[PDB]
Amino acid sequence: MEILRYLMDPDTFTSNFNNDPLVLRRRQTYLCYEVERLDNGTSVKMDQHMGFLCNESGRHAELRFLDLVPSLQLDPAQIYRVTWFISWSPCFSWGCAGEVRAFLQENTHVRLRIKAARIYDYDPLYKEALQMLRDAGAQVSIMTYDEFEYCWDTFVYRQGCPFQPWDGLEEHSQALSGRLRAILQ
Ligand SMILES: [Zn+2]
Repeated sequence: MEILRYLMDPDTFTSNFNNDPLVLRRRQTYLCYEVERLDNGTSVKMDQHMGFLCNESGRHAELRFLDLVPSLQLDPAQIYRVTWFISWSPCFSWGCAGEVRAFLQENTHVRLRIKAARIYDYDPLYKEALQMLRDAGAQVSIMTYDEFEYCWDTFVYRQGCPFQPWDGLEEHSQALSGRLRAILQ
């Protein structure tokens, strides 16, 4: 879904990206993506390569992004930074980490930056997933206030309304980042 055509409902964003542990949004993932062409030491933003995806009929959003990479028309002679703002860290047991790993092996012109709102520890191999992504070249981190507000401002039908932080955004982000950094050693 291209933000040029459709922006995300605000409550869809809040419901899915809130990082409070006691709220349980296990059913869905929202993956906001953007692309930049790394040109000789500079980032060239590609405004049309921006959108968001959710799981659809059992197909995880991470696989659906890989599905559309061909339509992005990336030049394999160039270099690109793909950034994911994703509500859940990619999974291992349903294939996302392996598929993303394979994509990065055979698409070396792409560098993946994954910023996750929450760790998907419902997957018993969530740690194996994070390590496989790191070992594949992806830089994985936890979203902070800065990332949440950027996604609000970029991907949401907010109508000039500024980002309204949920309670404890900062505390949960710190704890999640400490967990992630420990996992990735
Ligand atoms: Zn998955």
